[PDB]
Amino acid sequence: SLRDPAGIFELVEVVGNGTYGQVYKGRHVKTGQLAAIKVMDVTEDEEEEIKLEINMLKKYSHHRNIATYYGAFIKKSPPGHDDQLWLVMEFCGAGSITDLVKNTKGNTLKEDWIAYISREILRGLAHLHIHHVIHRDIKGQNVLLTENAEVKLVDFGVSAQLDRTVGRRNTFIGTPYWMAPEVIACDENPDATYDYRSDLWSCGITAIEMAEGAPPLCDMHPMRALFLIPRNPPPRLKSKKWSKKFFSFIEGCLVKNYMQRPSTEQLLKHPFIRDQPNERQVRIQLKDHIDRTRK
Amino acid sequence: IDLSSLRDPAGIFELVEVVGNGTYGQVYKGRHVKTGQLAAIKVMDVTEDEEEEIKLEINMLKKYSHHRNIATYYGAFIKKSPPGHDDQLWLVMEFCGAGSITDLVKNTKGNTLKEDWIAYISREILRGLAHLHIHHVIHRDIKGQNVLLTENAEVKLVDFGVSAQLDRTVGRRNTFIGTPYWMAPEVIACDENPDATYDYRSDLWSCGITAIEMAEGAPPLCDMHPMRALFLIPRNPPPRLKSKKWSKKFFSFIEGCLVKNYMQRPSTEQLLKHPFIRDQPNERQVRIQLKDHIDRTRK
Ligand SMILES: Nc1ncnc2c1ncn2[C@@H]1O[C@H](COP(=O)(O)OP(=O)(O)NP(=O)(O)O)[C@@H](O)[C@H]1O
Ligand SMILES: [Mg+2]
Ligand SMILES: [Mg+2]
Ligand SMILES: [Mg+2]
Repeated sequence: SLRDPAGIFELVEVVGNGTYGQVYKGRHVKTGQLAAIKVMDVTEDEEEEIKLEINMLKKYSHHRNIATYYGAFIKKSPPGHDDQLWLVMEFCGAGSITDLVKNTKGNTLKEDWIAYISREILRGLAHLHIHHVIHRDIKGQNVLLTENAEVKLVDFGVSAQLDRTVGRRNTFIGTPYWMAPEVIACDENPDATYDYRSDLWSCGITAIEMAEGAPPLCDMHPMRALFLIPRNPPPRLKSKKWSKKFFSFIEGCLVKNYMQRPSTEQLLKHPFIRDQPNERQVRIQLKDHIDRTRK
Repeated sequence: IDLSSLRDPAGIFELVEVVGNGTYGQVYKGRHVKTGQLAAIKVMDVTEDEEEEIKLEINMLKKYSHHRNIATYYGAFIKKSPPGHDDQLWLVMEFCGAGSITDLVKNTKGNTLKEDWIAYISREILRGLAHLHIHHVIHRDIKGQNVLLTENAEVKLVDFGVSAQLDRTVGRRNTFIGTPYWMAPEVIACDENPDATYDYRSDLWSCGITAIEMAEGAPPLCDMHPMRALFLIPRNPPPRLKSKKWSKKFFSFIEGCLVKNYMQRPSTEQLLKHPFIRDQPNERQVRIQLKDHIDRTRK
């Protein structure tokens, strides 16, 4: 009951990849409206799981800080080949905040840009949490901007639920640098699970990434980072130039033990997030920066 | 064919069509302009600054010759994009058109291969690994997906430059942890393994997980979230086949590859003398059955 995308959506060009498959800029054939399309090989036995995932993705993406999910499709392939799942969502033209910080001189964003982006993240997270959804994959590549300097979350955890063989697309662990300590199983933490507060740790790491251009432990092998995170104290900003408010917000996101980590609503009331005077001009500064870099 | 340089591929190799998706960039069918020889090309975006790193890694490349069980690695190229724009790294490798062992087992009834097929494929894997190992090179990614077939039923290891592991380090891929299922305990850092060592015997563990994958169509723990499996691999005892139909030789072989402590794991040569691998009476028939199966599949 998932259809071929032919005549409905079509691929335009790659915008990025990693993990598994790639993401294209895509187009709704009949209106010319853009979309992002995630394309990845799947077996036909995955189909039942996909319909559950897409259903969840659509239901929870109707908030201004989440990229809205449009639909999923399966482009059947000739005998022998695997069919391609196409996952179709809102196109975010300005790209990821990881890209942003990369294309910015100094690999560092102004403090008030960081406060604005982090609030937008928290609001998106707030929406998901109240609906009992853990994002579980927060990081710079999963935070996107529109042409109009709007901020949107993408790729919140759906699945795995189904007591099935996990499909290839879900068998890859991914970059670990944004993962909370409690999420990484060890002797004392054998069943290590997500908690909504797991996303808040990730938002703190994303904030450091905006400040320094890379997450903590970036000079280490990913596997070794996996080992260190549950053992290390909370990461810290390296420069002292930042405001007392910024330091305190980082401290809040990065509370080692998640039991005393603040909730999403609490961080939204944190002075660094809550009190933002130059908002309007931030937007404009962001808007203008985006244009400069496209060109 | 040059394995120490890094030229633009213009007028040398050209892309003709996307053939599939490897780890993690796209794999094209390509041909060498001047000979018309087919090749698989793995393509990856890289930043200007990554290109100095790439140079260092090419210097670290170890040299080894062709071998009938290794898809030949032809070398690397950087295709330049206009300034500002990210370039592409091209990794060129011998083309094999008959799919992977994973394709092979997934396209059977019951997702399972005959024991004499597994013995045959496993030996070919081990032979390729011996050649690598004797030249001081670790493959690092032994698994069904990375074991390919030709139209002639030749078994060959994927080699997009295993000495340098470029297809796993460039364009941020170095930040990824991939799939854990075929990993040896020693590559997984855990409370008892602060620094995850890769050893040549790591491949032998993975060859053992691959024989299980041939026998059951999937690696152990395939039902777990990869994070949960990552934790379990260093802690569980050696995995084993589910069914009991299998011969004692086959059970013994799996046991031989899957020693938890790599220091106590056999070497490639030792494992090539395992009776499961060493004694293959129906060898020629097997290769026939294989050649045939391949053909009917193209049809
Ligand atoms: N809706 C979108 N609009 C514009 N760009 C996008 C969109 N979704 C993803 N991208 C970009 O495409 C590139 C590939 O993203 P993706 O395949 O999701 O990998 P990832 O985010 O780095 N890891 P993961 O989400 O855990 O699989 C990233 O740079 C994304 O920011
Ligand atoms: Mg939305
Ligand atoms: Mg993304
Ligand atoms: Mg993503």
